[PDB]
Amino acid sequence: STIFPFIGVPEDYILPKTEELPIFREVAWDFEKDEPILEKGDFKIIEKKEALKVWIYKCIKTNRYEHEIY
Amino acid sequence: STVEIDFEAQKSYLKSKGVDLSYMTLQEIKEANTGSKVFLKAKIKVLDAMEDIDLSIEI
Repeated sequence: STIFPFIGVPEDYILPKTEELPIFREVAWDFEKDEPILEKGDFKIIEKKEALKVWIYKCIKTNRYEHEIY
Repeated sequence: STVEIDFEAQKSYLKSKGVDLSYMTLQEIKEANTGSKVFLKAKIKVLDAMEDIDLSIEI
């Protein structure tokens, strides 16, 4: 809370972290039946590209101003 | 699109009237007198409005 990094950062000072997004994860969804998927009696979680596919499908399938919640 | 003289119809009409078609040539078949009757043909293709969308998404 003491340093003034706007002109330059002190040489001893270490940056706390680099800012990155966590691993994208989403509940798995099947497209031919339009349901969430149950695995061993529980919801199955996928990650990264498949989760992005699920999100993209849901985003394309909805209308813009139709729903009050969005 | 195309519009043309109907050759087969003229040939059939001339055959029915009884004219000998073997001796005459194709130009003479096209330009033969038919007696108040005209035969034509045409080709068109009719457009339709868009009502479905098929998206192929890559990754």
